[PDB]
Amino acid sequence: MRLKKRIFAAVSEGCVEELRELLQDLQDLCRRRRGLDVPDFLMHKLTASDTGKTCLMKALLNINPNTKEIVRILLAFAEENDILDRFINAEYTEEAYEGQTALNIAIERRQGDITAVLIAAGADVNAHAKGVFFNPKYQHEGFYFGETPLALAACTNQPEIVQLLMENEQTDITSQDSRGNNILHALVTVAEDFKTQNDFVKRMYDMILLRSGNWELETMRNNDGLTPLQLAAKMGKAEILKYILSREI
Repeated sequence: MRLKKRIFAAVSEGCVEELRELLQDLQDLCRRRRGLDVPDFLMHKLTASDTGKTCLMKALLNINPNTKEIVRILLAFAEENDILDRFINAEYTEEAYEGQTALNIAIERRQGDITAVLIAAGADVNAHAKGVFFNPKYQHEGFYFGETPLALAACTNQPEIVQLLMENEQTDITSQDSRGNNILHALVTVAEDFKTQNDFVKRMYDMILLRSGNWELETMRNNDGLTPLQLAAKMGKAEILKYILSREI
């Protein structure tokens, strides 16, 4: 057998027709003697045992004109077999990329439409990865963004995704990461004294506070005991610091 490898090949090239046929083959196989229950059996067939990469992650890492349809098929298949939540929330197991999920891959790759579907279909909007991105498209691998989907969308200037997540009451907007940083501390780390970005970060900062109403984001302290303003002062970032101060009046 090479069913698993065929399925990874199909989602990677975007062969929608072949994928449907292969997943019918996989369904048929469930009836046969196996050493696992159906959900563990399917998850193994759909997950590289090596790295923990699922075929959903493989699909999002290889964007092509058929990706949205292939994502629909994979989620339908998982849902038909009662493993939708387990499948969509699977995490990389390879140490370097530990904790990365389908949802992080879609956001970093700026796939807003797919991102909305992944969230509605049950992707954990509070999941934190502390490994680096696997094969990121736009950001450096070790890009620091405050370790949440909301903070990832904000720090990469994707305000429609930030708005979608803030409307979702499952999202923990005041979450603090392994540094004790909340989304505003994260924005402070991404700010710089430029002119080409000297817009998006402060606009995002303002939009998050205005739309969330979570004013306490400004007064909560990270592990070094620093509010976002004090973090900007510690980092010697004059411009975002003057922006934050301006909020006082």
